Amino acid sequence: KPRYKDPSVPVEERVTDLLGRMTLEEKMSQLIQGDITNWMNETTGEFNLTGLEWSTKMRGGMFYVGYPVPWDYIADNVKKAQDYILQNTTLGIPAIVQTESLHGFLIGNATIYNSPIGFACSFNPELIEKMARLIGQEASALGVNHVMGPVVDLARELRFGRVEETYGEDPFLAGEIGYHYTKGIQSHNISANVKHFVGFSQPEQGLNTAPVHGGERYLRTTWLPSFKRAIMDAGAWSIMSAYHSYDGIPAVADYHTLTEILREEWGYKYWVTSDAGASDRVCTAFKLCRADPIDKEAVTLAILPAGNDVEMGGGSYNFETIIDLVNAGKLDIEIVNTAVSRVLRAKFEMGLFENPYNAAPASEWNKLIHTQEAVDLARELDRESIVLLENHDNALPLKKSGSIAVIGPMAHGFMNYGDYVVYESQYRGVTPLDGIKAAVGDKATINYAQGCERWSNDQSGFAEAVEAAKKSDVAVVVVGTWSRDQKELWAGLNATTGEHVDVNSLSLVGAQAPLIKAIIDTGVPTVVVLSSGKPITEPWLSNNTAALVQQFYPSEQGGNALADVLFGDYNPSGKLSVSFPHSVGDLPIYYDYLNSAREIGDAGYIYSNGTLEFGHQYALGNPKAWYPFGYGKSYSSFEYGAVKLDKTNVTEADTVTVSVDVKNTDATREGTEVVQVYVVDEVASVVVPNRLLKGFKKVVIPAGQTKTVEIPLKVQDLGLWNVRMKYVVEPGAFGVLVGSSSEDIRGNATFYVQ
Amino acid sequence: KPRYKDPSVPVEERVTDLLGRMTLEEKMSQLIQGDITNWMNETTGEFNLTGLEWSTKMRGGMFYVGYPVPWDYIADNVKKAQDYILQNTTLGIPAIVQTESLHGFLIGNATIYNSPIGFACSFNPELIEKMARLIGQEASALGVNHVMGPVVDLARELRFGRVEETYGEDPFLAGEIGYHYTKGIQSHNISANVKHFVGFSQPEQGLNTAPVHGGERYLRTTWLPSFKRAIMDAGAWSIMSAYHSYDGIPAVADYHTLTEILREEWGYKYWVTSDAGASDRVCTAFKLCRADPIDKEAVTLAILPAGNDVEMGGGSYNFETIIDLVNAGKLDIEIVNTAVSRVLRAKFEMGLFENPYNAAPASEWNKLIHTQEAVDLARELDRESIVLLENHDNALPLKKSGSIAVIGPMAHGFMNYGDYVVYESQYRGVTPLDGIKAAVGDKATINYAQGCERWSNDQSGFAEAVEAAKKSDVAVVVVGTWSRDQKELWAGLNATTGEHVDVNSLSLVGAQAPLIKAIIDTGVPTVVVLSSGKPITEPWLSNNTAALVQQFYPSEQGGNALADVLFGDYNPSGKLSVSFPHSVGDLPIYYDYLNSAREIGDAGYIYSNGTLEFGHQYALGNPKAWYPFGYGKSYSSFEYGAVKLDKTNVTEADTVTVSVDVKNTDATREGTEVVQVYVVDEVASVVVPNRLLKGFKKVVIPAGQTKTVEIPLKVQDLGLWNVRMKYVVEPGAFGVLVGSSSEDIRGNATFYVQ
Ligand SMILES: *[C@@H]1O[C@H](CO)[C@@H](O[C@@H]2O[C@H](CO)[C@@H](O)[C@H](O)[C@H]2NC(C)=O)[C@H](O)[C@H]1NC(C)=O
Ligand SMILES: *[C@@H]1O[C@H](CO)[C@@H](O[C@@H]2O[C@H](CO)[C@@H](O)[C@H](O)[C@H]2NC(C)=O)[C@H](O)[C@H]1NC(C)=O
Ligand SMILES: *[C@@H]1O[C@H](CO)[C@@H](O[C@@H]2O[C@H](CO)[C@@H](O)[C@H](O)[C@H]2NC(C)=O)[C@H](O)[C@H]1NC(C)=O
Ligand SMILES: *[C@@H]1O[C@H](CO)[C@@H](O[C@@H]2O[C@H](CO)[C@@H](O)[C@H](O)[C@H]2NC(C)=O)[C@H](O)[C@H]1NC(C)=O
Ligand SMILES: *[C@@H]1O[C@H](CO)[C@@H](O[C@@H]2O[C@H](CO)[C@@H](O)[C@H](O)[C@H]2NC(C)=O)[C@H](O)[C@H]1NC(C)=O
Ligand SMILES: *[C@@H]1O[C@H](CO)[C@@H](O[C@@H]2O[C@H](CO)[C@@H](O)[C@H](O)[C@H]2NC(C)=O)[C@H](O)[C@H]1NC(C)=O
Ligand SMILES: *[C@@H]1O[C@H](CO)[C@@H](O[C@@H]2O[C@H](CO)[C@@H](O)[C@H](O)[C@H]2NC(C)=O)[C@H](O)[C@H]1NC(C)=O
Ligand SMILES: *[C@@H]1O[C@H](CO)[C@@H](O)[C@H](O)[C@H]1NC(C)=O
Ligand SMILES: *[C@@H]1O[C@H](CO)[C@@H](O)[C@H](O)[C@H]1NC(C)=O
Ligand SMILES: *[C@@H]1O[C@H](CO)[C@@H](O)[C@H](O)[C@H]1NC(C)=O
Ligand SMILES: *[C@@H]1O[C@H](CO)[C@@H](O)[C@H](O)[C@H]1NC(C)=O
Ligand SMILES: *[C@@H]1O[C@H](CO)[C@@H](O)[C@H](O)[C@H]1NC(C)=O
Ligand SMILES: *[C@@H]1O[C@H](CO)[C@@H](O)[C@H](O)[C@H]1NC(C)=O
Ligand SMILES: *[C@@H]1O[C@H](CO)[C@@H](O)[C@H](O)[C@H]1NC(C)=O
Ligand SMILES: *[C@@H]1O[C@H](CO)[C@@H](O)[C@H](O)[C@H]1NC(C)=O
Ligand SMILES: *[C@@H]1O[C@H](CO)[C@@H](O)[C@H](O)[C@H]1NC(C)=O
Ligand SMILES: *[C@@H]1O[C@H](CO)[C@@H](O)[C@H](O)[C@H]1NC(C)=O
Ligand SMILES: [Ca+2]
Ligand SMILES: [Ca+2]
Repeated sequence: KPRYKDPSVPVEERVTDLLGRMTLEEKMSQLIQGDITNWMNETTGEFNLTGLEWSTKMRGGMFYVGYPVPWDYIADNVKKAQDYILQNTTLGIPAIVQTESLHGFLIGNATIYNSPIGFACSFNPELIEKMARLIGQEASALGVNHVMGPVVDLARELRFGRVEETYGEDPFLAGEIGYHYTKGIQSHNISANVKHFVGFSQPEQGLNTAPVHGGERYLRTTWLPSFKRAIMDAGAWSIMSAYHSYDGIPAVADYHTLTEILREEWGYKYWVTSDAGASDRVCTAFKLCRADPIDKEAVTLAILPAGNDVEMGGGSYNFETIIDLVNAGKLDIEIVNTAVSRVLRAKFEMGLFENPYNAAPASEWNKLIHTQEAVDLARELDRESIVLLENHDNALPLKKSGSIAVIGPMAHGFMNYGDYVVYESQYRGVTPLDGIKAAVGDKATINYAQGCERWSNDQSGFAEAVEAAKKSDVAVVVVGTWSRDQKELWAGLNATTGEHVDVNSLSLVGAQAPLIKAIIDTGVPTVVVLSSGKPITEPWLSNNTAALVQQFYPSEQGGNALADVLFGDYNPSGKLSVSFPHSVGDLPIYYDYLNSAREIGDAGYIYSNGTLEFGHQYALGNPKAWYPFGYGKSYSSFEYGAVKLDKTNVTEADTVTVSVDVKNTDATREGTEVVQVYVVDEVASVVVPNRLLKGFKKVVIPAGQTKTVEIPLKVQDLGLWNVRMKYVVEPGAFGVLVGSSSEDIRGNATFYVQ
Repeated sequence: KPRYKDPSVPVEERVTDLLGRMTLEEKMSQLIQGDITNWMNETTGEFNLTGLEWSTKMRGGMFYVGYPVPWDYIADNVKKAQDYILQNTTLGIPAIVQTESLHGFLIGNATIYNSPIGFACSFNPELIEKMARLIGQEASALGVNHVMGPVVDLARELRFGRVEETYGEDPFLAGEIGYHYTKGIQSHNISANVKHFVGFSQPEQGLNTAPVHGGERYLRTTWLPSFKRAIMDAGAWSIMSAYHSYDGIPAVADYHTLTEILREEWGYKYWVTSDAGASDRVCTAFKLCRADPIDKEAVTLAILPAGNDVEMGGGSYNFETIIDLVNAGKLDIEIVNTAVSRVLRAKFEMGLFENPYNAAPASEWNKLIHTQEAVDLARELDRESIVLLENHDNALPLKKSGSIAVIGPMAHGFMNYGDYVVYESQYRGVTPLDGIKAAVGDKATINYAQGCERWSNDQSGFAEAVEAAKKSDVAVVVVGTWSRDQKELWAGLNATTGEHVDVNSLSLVGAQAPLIKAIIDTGVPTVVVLSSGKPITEPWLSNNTAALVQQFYPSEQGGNALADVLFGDYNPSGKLSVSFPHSVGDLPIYYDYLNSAREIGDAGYIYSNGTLEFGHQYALGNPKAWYPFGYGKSYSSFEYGAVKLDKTNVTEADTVTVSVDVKNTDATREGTEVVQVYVVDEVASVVVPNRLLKGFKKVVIPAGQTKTVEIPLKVQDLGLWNVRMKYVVEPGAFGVLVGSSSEDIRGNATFYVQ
């Protein structure tokens, strides 16, 4: 009766006991990711015994299952791998079973949620938790016990294709969503995988995997907080390191971050895996070792002792040299023992040794995956993420009567899903046209015209769209950006966002802007919906359209969510998770810019009639955000009262509770406001962010009513990184700005730390 | 008689002896910059004795004289101030007398050289050293003994207004020019002032004075080298600190850079001044102290102990609190003593105590300022700076016969000088039209038409320009960017470059691009001259025009220099000091990007007929340079032979001499080539720049001849900053790429450090 098999033994002793029975071959197997296609034929589902035997022995710790195959292919072949481990190895160390979950379990016919950049606009972490719980239920049904999220990278470089996968530009909002997502996932004993550690998403020129310029203060002030929350407070069982270098140290091989910060400072107890092919990049991209033939020893010696425990597939499996390095005396066995211990500790705490089998039987999968509860939530979370940017003269909400033109490439014909969806997803779900026709039924005439193809400058379709508008009371035009599913993205089909699709312009592509102009020029009131994965730069829309709506990449319920807002069944409540610049020329545009940035001189202007008004910052443009972080309108108006703090003279150990009464001055409808609290460290020892979101509350306010909003500020969380790179909450004044966006401040107060 | 007065006493002993005789008031006075307008009325020249007494007592160490006044106002009032020091103070500590010299002594009717971004394209540091010697002659004539250059900031942020004041994007080229400029100046016992220390010219969003994101590795690898050469090798007697923060530490208050690096590592022996109002910024922009009323103590305590010795004017003279701080026990007298000592030591080394008077008599100024030698050099250096970008079917050089159209806002009507020119400069000098007319005399008909105004979208002028082209055999169109003199710049007149004039676009402004198209459509062969202070993004010009010429902001001889190239009296020899992007959306674009950057996937393309071809990096654009660093054509072709190294197995103490024979295959013309040597550290312990200019040689090769070019590489200069932030030349292979640009490599070799 080996002690490691006994659940009454403390976890640390179970780890010790198991580790001391393991051969070096078995230890290495734990640290190298396998793949379900080592024993499962992706096209036929046929089983290859020899490949399972090899995979288990050589890369047996964990394996990837993110293939677009039938449900039973995943479940039956995961089962065979777990049964093989249990019945046909000495030690029976259960496998971690890994797929993607970003905005839904990555398998066909599972529930697709709106993209992360969008659900961040909900400012509704509780609802995002509920999502993560239902995602874990779907994944769990087929035998998955690990998912490759959350992404707690920040949208700080708008040209980068993966903006959509983030929770926005702000550390606090991302950290809070990260925490909730992780909690909802791990509530099922499914491992989260907090990614991409660390400082990944500000690549040079916006290019996928390109290196990042920045210093240690920026890393600790802005990049690291969102990881800290998911890791330290939500107890994430795994982390993925990143593809980039940060001031010239590769993320995958950074001892300072992966060991000194992650373990010595934060006490992280579990494992870090590389990204996919990230280990080879040490030689191939970064040129820190010989690329041909690849110096597998050198790669291993760079990343494993740095604290990157596990090598992901997609590369050359450089970690197969661990045995040789140990025999040569070049790698201390204790480094291997620490990495293995981290993996085993996660497996014990996940419960895998007591319950290695996750999956439900085939007869139950339809009762666990794509449930009405999941579909309903997708629509709820989607509708709560929609951001009203403009609404002139009560154009919205639309009346469910008369005639309505529905125009534009994104209105119909394909679902405008973000990246990290499975092949052929785009052929199912609710389009804006579907949604709008469902909401009006027989009460309004709908006149649909495609208008243009998103990927073409061709204006053949304009006449039909102009005609549709001209015979309608109002026009809805749906344009934006597009991405691709996991097959089409990597086959090279055209895209304007997604992993490895980066842009040098944020303006509407192809004929989409000219299509809007042709409709507006009919004089019919035109509502423009932006359907997209990042900011779009078209400032002329704000005041030349009747209304302007942002729906970041939808859920499978997107068109219903959208029509719920358009016709006013739901009073829009989204706030921007990411700042909108006037031009790609104006980047970066994050709201949390250090003092001395952004607001410097006078802006120039180009008028549409040709007149140039010359300024300084810039000569002929404006570095101020077109729309700021936290911006979002309502059909209802909100009047804030005086801001109150419960305590004014405080200590670094205190909590200051911010209070404010918010009145819904609309007498006819309920409205939801997101009250946002920004902290300003007024006078600091080093230069700090001008203002930082440090709390918020989304509240539903009945018509004509006043609601008391209370938001706590833990003083310990408002510090900075001083000249000695120590975290301190320096004595002195802290401003508290309370408002409806990062710019729209409605009241303020000041407290003093002593 | 006191030891400090005796030239035979060692300098450190002279400093000790003098410092020991100074009151704390006299010490304070050395560390605070005065201003000649404290005793000279700017408009009348009247002397104010009271104001000289006060300036001398309170801010008497050094004073500024950069006012647009007659020569005798400067000379007579400088004399008054030096005479007052000598005869009417106890100690007779001569004043340092400061002005600007960026591309010419900053006084009316002195020689104006081309702007620095242009003269860097000459790759001729010896000629630039000649320029700095003549500049010092001109300055010295009026009693100036300190000039506020060189700028050794790098043009790494192309939106930033002061790109034109830099020597380009490359550390090595900027370092070499900085060295030579410093040496030229100080050959006259005139102090250089190396600026802006350090990391200033990559401001966030390209906005003037905005903070800079970067780590210490980037700072040491890229930003600091150019400072090192001027300071440590050329012996610069003064430094100016910068306006920015770097990873959140203000440059003005950074102990690590100003003291640890500059003194403890580099052994710098002299003084550092703040920039203008840069002291107040500590409270006002950076928010590190109370702004109102400004906390003068806190400013002083932040910058003086950090190693910023001298407070410049343009602020609140926070240093007047030095005395109170010493009295309160808050500032150690030894800090002040160190700072004063730094100033005195410079003054002793400059020879000021033996020769405090610089100036020549009134009757000689016309023989010392704006001499034929200076005017000729301005034309020679300007012509050597012109970069031929394209030349199809031998459109260039032009014949001095037939008819020639000269078109565009920059062809005539004003001189397109860069910034750091004195009020009303723009009304003197040779315009392109002036130069072209002088060059052809009666041998060709010149058909001039303005075409458009640079600051306007109005196309009224096009028909006249079109007519001018149509009645000519060839058309020359001069467009680009424009700046302003020191008065008009700060009065707010319109500009597209210069200090506090930043841009969010690099496309030709106003009617300029459409002007070009209108002329081209004429079918007359069209040569475009870009007349500008930074890259312009118009890729369509390369193959839609007959030829394409870059003249960065001209000298007062610009039009002659331009005509010298256009008509082929000079075979153009310039090479780009800064890389040209396709679009402002593609930034940054420096040639020395870290491995893993820039070269990542496939580029898309927008055809002029509207067809879209979608790529990845970027979807619809190209992150590769339109023209790279070091790019420049000639009328002549050059054929490189095999590259040879004199040594292959070397150590860090050795020098490797690169040799290659370059043949001028042109049978009719002499031609000048700039041979460029880029070093590649093949395998490194940390990520490094992909390639780095480490040597070059500009050679004149007679028609048909072959010339041996030898370029030395000191191995000690080819190292990196490792993970412990130590500079190391790591054993292993170094690639040597020899070519006509950073991209056009014609030969290579490898040596091995042991
Ligand atoms: C079943 O699995 C094993 C995987 O081990 C496969 O064996 C490999 O065969 C390929 C090509 O034929 C060789 O490149 C590899 O070296 C082999 N790998 C090993 C470790 O043996 C086998 O081909 C698979 N068979 C089927 C039908 O899929
Ligand atoms: C997840 O894992 C833990 C560890 O297996 C489970 O906790 C055990 O729960 C079992 C119930 O079968 C109990 O008998 C043990 O007392 C618990 N052990 C510990 C350490 O708490 C937990 O139930 C699992 N949770 C879920 C949702 O599956
Ligand atoms: C962008 O991708 C789409 C596919 O989504 C391409 O459209 C297909 O193109 C071929 C014609 O070459 C047709 O046979 C298909 O019927 C088209 N499919 C659809 C859904 O329309 C499109 O051509 C691509 N565009 C560009 C410019 O690359
Ligand atoms: C001559 O010099 C003194 C400068 O010391 C001038 O006096 C100043 O007067 C101004 C305004 O008139 C006051 O604001 C300052 O406080 C004075 N400074 C000091 C310390 O006295 C005097 O105005 C000058 N006279 C001229 C040029 O006419
Ligand atoms: C620059 O200053 C130095 C120091 O004052 C000058 O050198 C001195 O000149 C005298 C004779 O005039 C020599 O006998 C001394 O030995 C020199 N001293 C040193 C330290 O070298 C120098 O000539 C001046 N140079 C110029 C161009 O004016
Ligand atoms: C840009 O600056 C020029 C000056 O260089 C302005 O033109 C001047 O405009 C003033 C004021 O109306 C006139 O009195 C001058 O006669 C103009 N000078 C010239 C050369 O015409 C010009 O209007 C400015 N343009 C803009 C759009 O700001
Ligand atoms: C202008 O035309 C030249 C010649 O066609 C282009 O240079 C070529 O660029 C292609 C890229 O497609 C290279 O693969 C060729 O090897 C180059 N050929 C030569 C002879 O240089 C150039 O790119 C065009 N410039 C622009 C701005 O479009
Ligand atoms: C899967 O099966 C098909 C045919 O049955 C075969 O062509 C394909 O190559 C197989 N792949 C692997 C890796 O076994
Ligand atoms: C999804 O259901 C659709 C129904 O047409 C079907 O084509 C496909 O086989 C299903 N996918 C999975 C993974 O069950
Ligand atoms: C695994 O072990 C069981 C015995 O417990 C055995 O019956 C079965 O044959 C084994 N399977 C394989 C694939 O070796
Ligand atoms: C639209 O108009 C409002 C009201 O005048 C104004 O404040 C806002 O700046 C305008 N937006 C744009 C993008 O010009
Ligand atoms: C164009 O608009 C500007 C902006 O108000 C105005 O001053 C100017 O006079 C207008 N010009 C024309 C040509 O209408
Ligand atoms: C907080 O502190 C100041 C003393 O520094 C005191 O004057 C003030 O009344 C206190 N305010 C509150 C709200 O207790
Ligand atoms: C210079 O003198 C004129 C009188 O000619 C006067 O108007 C002006 O104020 C004076 N400037 C100063 C600084 O005293
Ligand atoms: C420069 O020369 C012109 C004469 O052409 C004169 O107007 C001006 O006053 C002179 N400036 C100086 C500083 O000598
Ligand atoms: C300076 O000292 C000289 C020499 O004694 C004296 O003649 C002169 O009057 C003084 N000048 C001033 C302005 O005080
Ligand atoms: C537009 O130019 C592209 C370049 O190949 C071509 O494929 C397309 O057909 C052109 N359109 C025209 C002239 O049909
Ligand atoms: Ca503070
Ligand atoms: Ca090396």
